[PDB]
Amino acid sequence: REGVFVSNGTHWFVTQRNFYEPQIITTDNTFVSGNCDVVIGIVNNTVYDPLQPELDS
Amino acid sequence: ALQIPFAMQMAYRFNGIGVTQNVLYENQKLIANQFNSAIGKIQDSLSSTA
Ligand SMILES: *[C@@H]1O[C@H](CO)[C@@H](O)[C@H](O)[C@H]1NC(C)=O
Ligand SMILES: *[C@@H]1O[C@H](CO)[C@@H](O)[C@H](O)[C@H]1NC(C)=O
Ligand SMILES: *[C@@H]1O[C@H](CO)[C@@H](O)[C@H](O)[C@H]1NC(C)=O
Repeated sequence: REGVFVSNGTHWFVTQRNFYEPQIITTDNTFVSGNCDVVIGIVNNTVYDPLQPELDS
Repeated sequence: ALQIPFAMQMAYRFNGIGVTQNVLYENQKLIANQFNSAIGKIQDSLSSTA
C-alpha cells in the first residue's frame, strides 16, 4: 500500500522503503489489482486477512 | 547507493506523480517500448540536424 516487499530467505514481509521494519503481509498492508498473469516477477505467497479470526468468533 | 530493480524504481517514480504503481506493472511492456522508442527519437533529432 506504501512500502516494499522483501524476504529474509524463508519468509516474506512488507517494509517502509527508507528504514527496515518488517511487517507481516496482510490485506490492509496491501491492495489488489487483477490476475497474477500480467506482472513480471510476481511471487506466490500467503496474504493474511485480519478479519478471518475475528469473524470466526 | 542502495540497489533496486529498475521496474521497482519506476513504480516508486509512478507513486511520486500520484499514479498507483500497479498502473506501471500492468503496462510495463508498453512503458518500456515507449521509453526505448523515445530515446530512438533523440538519436534522429540530433543526427538529422545540429
Ligand atoms: C525469517 O523471519 C522469520 C520471522 O518469524 C523467522 O522465523 C525465520 O527463521 C527467518 N529466516 C531466516 C532465513 O532468517
Ligand atoms: C533475473 O535474472 C535471472 C538470471 O539472469 C533470470 O533467471 C530471471 O529470469 C530474471 N528475472 C526475471 C523477472 O525474468
Ligand atoms: C503459483 O501458485 C498457483 C496455485 O498454487 C499455481 O497454479 C502456479 O503454477 C504457481 N506459480 C509458480 C510460478 O509457482
